Amino acid sequence: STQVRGYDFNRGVNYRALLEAFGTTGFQATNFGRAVQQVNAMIEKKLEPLSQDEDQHADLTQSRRPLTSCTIFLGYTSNLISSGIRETIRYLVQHNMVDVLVTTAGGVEEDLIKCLAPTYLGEFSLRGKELRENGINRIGNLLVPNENYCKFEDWLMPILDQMVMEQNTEGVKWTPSKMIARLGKEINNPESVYYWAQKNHIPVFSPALTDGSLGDMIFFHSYKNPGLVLDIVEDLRLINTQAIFAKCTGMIILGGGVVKHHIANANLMRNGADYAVYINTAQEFDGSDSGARPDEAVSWGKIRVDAQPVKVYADASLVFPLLVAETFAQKMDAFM
Amino acid sequence: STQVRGYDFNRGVNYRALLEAFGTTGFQATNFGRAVQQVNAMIEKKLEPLSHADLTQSRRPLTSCTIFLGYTSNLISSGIRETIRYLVQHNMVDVLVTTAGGVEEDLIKCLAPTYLGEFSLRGKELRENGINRIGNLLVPNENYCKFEDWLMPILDQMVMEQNTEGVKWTPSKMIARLGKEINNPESVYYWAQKNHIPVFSPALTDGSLGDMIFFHSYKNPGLVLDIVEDLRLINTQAIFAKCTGMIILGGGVVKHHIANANLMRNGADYAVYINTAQEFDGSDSGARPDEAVSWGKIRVDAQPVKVYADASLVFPLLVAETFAQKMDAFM
Amino acid sequence: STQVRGYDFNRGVNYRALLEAFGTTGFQATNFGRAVQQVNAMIEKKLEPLSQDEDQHADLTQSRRPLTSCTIFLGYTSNLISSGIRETIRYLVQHNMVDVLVTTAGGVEEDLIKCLAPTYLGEFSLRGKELRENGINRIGNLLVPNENYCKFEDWLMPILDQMVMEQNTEGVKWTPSKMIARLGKEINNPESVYYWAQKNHIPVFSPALTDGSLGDMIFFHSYKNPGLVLDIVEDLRLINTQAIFAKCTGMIILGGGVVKHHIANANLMRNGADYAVYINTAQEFDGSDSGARPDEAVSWGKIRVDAQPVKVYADASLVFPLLVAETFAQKMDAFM
Amino acid sequence: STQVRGYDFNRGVNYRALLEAFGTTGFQATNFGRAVQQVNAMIEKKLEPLSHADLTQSRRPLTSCTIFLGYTSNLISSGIRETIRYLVQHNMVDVLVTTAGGVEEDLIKCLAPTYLGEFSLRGKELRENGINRIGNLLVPNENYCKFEDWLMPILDQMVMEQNTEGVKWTPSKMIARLGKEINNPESVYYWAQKNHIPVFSPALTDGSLGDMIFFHSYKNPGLVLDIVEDLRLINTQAIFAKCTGMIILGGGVVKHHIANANLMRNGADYAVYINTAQEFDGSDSGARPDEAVSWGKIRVDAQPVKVYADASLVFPLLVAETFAQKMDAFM
Repeated sequence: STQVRGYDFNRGVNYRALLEAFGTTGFQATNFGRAVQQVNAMIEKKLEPLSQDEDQHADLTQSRRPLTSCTIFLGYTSNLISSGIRETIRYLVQHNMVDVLVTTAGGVEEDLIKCLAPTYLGEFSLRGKELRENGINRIGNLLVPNENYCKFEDWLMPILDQMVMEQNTEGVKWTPSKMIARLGKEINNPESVYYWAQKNHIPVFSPALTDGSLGDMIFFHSYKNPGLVLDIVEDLRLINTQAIFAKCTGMIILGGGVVKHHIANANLMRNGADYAVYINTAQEFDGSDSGARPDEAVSWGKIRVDAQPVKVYADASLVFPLLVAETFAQKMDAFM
Repeated sequence: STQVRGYDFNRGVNYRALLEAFGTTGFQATNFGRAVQQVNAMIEKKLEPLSHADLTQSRRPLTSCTIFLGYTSNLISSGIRETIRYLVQHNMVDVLVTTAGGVEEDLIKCLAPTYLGEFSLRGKELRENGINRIGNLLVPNENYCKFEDWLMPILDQMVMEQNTEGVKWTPSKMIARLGKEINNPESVYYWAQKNHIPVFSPALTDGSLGDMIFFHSYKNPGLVLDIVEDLRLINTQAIFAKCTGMIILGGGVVKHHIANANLMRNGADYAVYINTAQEFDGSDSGARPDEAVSWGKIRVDAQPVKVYADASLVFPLLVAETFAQKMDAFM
Repeated sequence: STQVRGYDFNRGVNYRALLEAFGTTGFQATNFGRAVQQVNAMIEKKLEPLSQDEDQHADLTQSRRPLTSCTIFLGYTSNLISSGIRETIRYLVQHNMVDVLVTTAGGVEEDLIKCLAPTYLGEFSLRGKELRENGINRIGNLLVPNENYCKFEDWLMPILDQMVMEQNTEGVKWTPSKMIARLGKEINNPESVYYWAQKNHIPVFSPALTDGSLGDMIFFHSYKNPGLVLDIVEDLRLINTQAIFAKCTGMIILGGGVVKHHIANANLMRNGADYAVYINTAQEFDGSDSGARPDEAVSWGKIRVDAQPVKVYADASLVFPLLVAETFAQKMDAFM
Repeated sequence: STQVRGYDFNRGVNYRALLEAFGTTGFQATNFGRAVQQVNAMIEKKLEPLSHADLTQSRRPLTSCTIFLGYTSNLISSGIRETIRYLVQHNMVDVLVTTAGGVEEDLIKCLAPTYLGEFSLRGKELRENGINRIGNLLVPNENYCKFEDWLMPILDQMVMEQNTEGVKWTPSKMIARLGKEINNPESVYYWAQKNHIPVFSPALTDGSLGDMIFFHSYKNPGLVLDIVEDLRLINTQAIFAKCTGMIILGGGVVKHHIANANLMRNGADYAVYINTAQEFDGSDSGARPDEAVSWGKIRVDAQPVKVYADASLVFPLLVAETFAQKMDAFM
């Protein structure tokens, strides 16, 4: 039995003690503390060695990524890549702290575009008419100029030319994950999430990669240079194989939609994730998968019955940097 | 202005008058009334006489308003499946967009039913009894066994047709085929293929159909689903429309993909959203329609509406006051 | 076991069948159907006769209201009285369909003001600066002119003069419920909820009655005519007594805050309500009473363990007229 | 302007820098940064030297900014009780507004603790074991038995003082007395009465304290709690302030009552809201600060901020970056 007690600022501003006191504060502060515990459990498992038997089984994929004792799936929605959480995610990928990424089309393209031009702070209440007249697009309380996509087009079209040529003359069979790896290699910029992902052999899955500006540009490109194919079936085999041959898995899911469902569905193939943390603001009452509690996924076998999953009901822009500070960042030396 | 006033039950109960009174009741009741007006504007425009197939690569004839209907998977698990099936059966909408679950659960419902449960049922006990929870709904594991048995011979034919008849499969082409195969008038996708209403679902692998494709590929390798051609197909539906309307139930890719197609024509002329998402986390799912105006996904002169509500409650009422009143004009 | 099935519009627009089909539609449509059942259970109980023994016990209050077999508490927030749901509530009170009202200060004063001047439709996005400059106040997507409160002041001050005189010369001991009854008698208008409540001996509780325009006016009035006292302790005895000596109770609670907690707390005094329907958009995750599920109240004894309470997660402006259409309005003849 | 950029953990972990980076991270992180700026503006104004007691009927000296702090009952059940107690202990705010639960649970915590539980615990089992649920917190029935035993002799004295010493009780006067009686430095209300910080709670009867007053009145009749004099007291705090700031955690009466007092001076100069309510149902709880601007509850030249978040997460971080940095100036 654990008593409720908040941090006592008469002790001064001891930030580490303040964060640890969330666990006994109640409501979503307590869920934050539980999330720290769950993520630290994933990390402690990941750093355990593989036994001979575990190594044999985990080695049964054609993946270049070194084996570890816990394969961590990180999912996030496009808005988080527009936000400063892009830097948080890039750090984790840079230092091989996660093993598989899942995101939406916007979550791919906006990382690359940020290497060409920035996103700016705005306000939620800015009116669309006046923004449109000024060539400014709104993302929550963030703003991106139209010219950002012009720059993206100039950068991307010559790459699409090469990809079509490689498909038609060198037998390349493109999928979303293969395309994302190539784009990360091309951007060649250490501020990019996808640069680090391809450098570190972290695959990125995005089965609806066409739903955004990258798709727009493939669309226009296809009328002058037709025939590019992105197969989603091979990518399904690839993500599912990462779950099936994992020793243990953890899911860290920021937001809802496909990123949440696709990571969870991959883990159904192994009979469930061993660890899981959700951070989102969706609610269960409309029946949506996005708003379902982790315990819904337990009924399906997407999360193991003996797991202790956690959902933090909060905007991940507030919580995720704090979570990383208390978990992965404390074990940085082990990942270097 | 317009004064607030609710329905007066001293009149007795006339349901049409009760629904009409929502417009002057305030808060989301007023937004419901606004949504009725917008959908009726879409319908009236669609019924205006017109004075294409090679640029769209579609056999569907153009009308004066191309209506895109998008909905999330949970709504197909719900009774709203019947509402959507009605609209598609009578050719009242032109393009469907849904998630993988929104395809497969319509087909599975032709094989076995979904049941009522409760949100609070615990996962451990359900899993031990072979029952999967979908909100306050329940589906037995056996539903997916029946789906597997039904689907595997169709996948065999699809691979054979790809490799020897030159078929280039995409999600929309697969969904048309599955609707033809299920051959059941309770099915949304049966009616969609019969009426040449395309269905787009770029992440069609993210669900049980994906599971089945995956398992099948180790018995019969080689199936390819291309998403690029499907982007061309949906985008050209918007580009060559005379007018467009968007009716979007929920968030995620169904919302973004319909709106992105309409960005290609510099915006939809009419738009109604029904969902429970909120803007404050910056998500596209939760964004107000006026965010889409800044992008050009909705025209500046449009009068879009969002109803903040569970569509299981609101969408049947909306259909009752719009499409179902115009049933004669659609025959 | 009940199968999911929605209304089939191939049958035509049969509105009663459409509403009944909510029960098998799922998510909050199913909760709506469950709410119809719960409210119809309250009504069927209310119309049962009292046995000799039940009558003896129910008669143990000094209340003028006739005894029934189910005392129904109706709570609602101020915004709903600004909305058209004011008419829904007035109808129930007019026809003696509920027994006790609980609301906030705004929920009292805005009913009275609507008898003097209307509320208008606006938009949520209208900016406060320009509204303030034009003397217009915003309530969600509704609008009220400043002059509404000027009219209220002119109407109310002479009544406050009389109330102070009656306190000081006739020994009247005012409470919120006694004041609300007097204001309803004074407004003398069949469009008013509180007119009908006092005519029908339905008490209205509002322990924070001072938190609004009526309080503002009492405040100003007290400097020229000091000494008005509103005692909340006597009103606590009065509401609690209505629960303690009820044969059965039902709670219909629209929204959160004090109206929700005060009705539930009264029912703790009898060891719990027999029937309960909540309609609100609040969520549980921040720990608030407003967003708590009915099953939280079961732990306290505010709702009986054998009850089948229901929450509908929706804006009551959409749901409550539909609920009334399917329940109370179907038994109108019995209440006349 | 300002570019978006998050904290770079390649720097290591400096928590001050991490919190500062929220301002440029976007969405509610940006609103948190804005809230820090607004609260620091309140504090800096409060610390400006000044160049009252009869018109306010208060002994509390005026400062250059009168800060109203409002919070709901659940936050006193939570660990935020310690956060609030710290601010009141050091005289950092001037007026408190809370619900009945927000008074009684502070006092009860001096007699017995609240425990961690889970939101999903079922009411039947908890009730059978004499445990009451508050979100994911738990309190045994015995806590209220201890409260009763502690409170009944105090109520006896209060009635005696009303009837023979002319005391005219109101909620704020009762809350001051209960804080003096609990005589425990862990208590918010102990520190509030010691520092002459009034506490307003117009529906003080809506809770366990009400229960106890009710039961007590059948053993010792006659206690009166007047809410009208307390309206005069809170309103005059706003009317005669030099500047005001509002820090409001949650909704309901605590939010509306603080804002109504500030309407009396044609608006607060600074305002920060932290709550999870949404606007779409028209509720005051969910209204954006800009609704209060239309009424005159917030000045038009103010720069109010709402953080859409559970205050159990955000309020300790906010205090860490504002009041707790200025601790030396408050001594």
